[PDB]
Amino acid sequence: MARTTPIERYRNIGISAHIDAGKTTTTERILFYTGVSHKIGETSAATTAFWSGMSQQFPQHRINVIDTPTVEVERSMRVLDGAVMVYCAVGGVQPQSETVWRQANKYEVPRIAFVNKMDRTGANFLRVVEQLKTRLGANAIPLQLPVGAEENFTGVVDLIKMKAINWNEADQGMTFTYEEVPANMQADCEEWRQNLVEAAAEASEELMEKYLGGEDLTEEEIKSALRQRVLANEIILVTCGSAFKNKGVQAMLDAVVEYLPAPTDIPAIKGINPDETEGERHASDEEPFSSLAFKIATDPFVGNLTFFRVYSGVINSGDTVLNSVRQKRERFGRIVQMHANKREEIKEVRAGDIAAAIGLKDVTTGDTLCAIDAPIILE
Ligand SMILES: [Cl-]
Repeated sequence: MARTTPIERYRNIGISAHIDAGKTTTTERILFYTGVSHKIGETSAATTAFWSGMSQQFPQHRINVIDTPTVEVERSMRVLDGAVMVYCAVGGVQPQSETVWRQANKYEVPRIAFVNKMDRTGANFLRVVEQLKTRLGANAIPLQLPVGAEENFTGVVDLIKMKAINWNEADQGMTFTYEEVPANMQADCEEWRQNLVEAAAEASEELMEKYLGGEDLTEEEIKSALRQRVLANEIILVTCGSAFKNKGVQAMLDAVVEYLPAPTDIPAIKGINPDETEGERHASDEEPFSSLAFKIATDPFVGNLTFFRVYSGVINSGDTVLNSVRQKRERFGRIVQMHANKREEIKEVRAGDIAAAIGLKDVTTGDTLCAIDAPIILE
């Protein structure tokens, strides 16, 4: 059997937010747009979905949306590869934001932010951006400026393209048109675009010399540079909008593709070998199989669903593997992946992907399931 989506096109993401930021609505919109990704045009532990861009401008990407509400929150940081930090445009950075931010830094998790609720009374995008800097110590770089705020919120400006995004209300924002930046925003957009170009220029000596030399960096140069810096945990890119009003999540999904890491963009997972020496497993189908079980869900029709993240190699239905923590063998039977509106039966799971096994005999959350001939304990 063959791999259908290249590993570099996977995005394992978790959504982190305070209770009042609109996490449930943001997640529901992500699942809505990524469930109809081929029609887009110019409670599961993990849900499989697809995205090819608001304008079908990217090859198809596989997005795994991982539910991420001490050890549990830290395990989730190892299951996802990148995070989307959701903040309220009114409330901004809360005390609980400071705590989750620290777990994210501990596991060096690249992230972008989505400032939601731009249509609510008291919305102030740049105030939230400034709070990310002053309260969390983040080098927060806006990718956009909102068009209006509160009852006047109508869209967002993509600072790189210098175009306003006008989403179609009738089709729930499945389609949109790019418009000229409004005259009353031109000055602010120029200032904030220069801010993001400066951030891009810091990525390499070649780009810095071009920037200081008076030449304009291209959109491709800017995006590659910003991606490098996000992956290196140097900056957090900021998007905004309203999930409920169908204006913003779509552009944030483009940002997930453009700036968040693939399984191959983060360091190889570390573990302990049988002889007590440290080992590692690279994000490759050719490496020996290794995975971490991260959630056990009950189901009244088939029994326990053991959710696992594969870090290396491949596992097929029928394979017998080792639970290295328990020193017991397990044989995989039925494997499934949850989509937004249905469950899909699959026969194999490869490096960088997530799925759930049915009928495993004795697997605890935190257990490593790996190759018998190449044992390792990841957690
Ligand atoms: Cl309001």
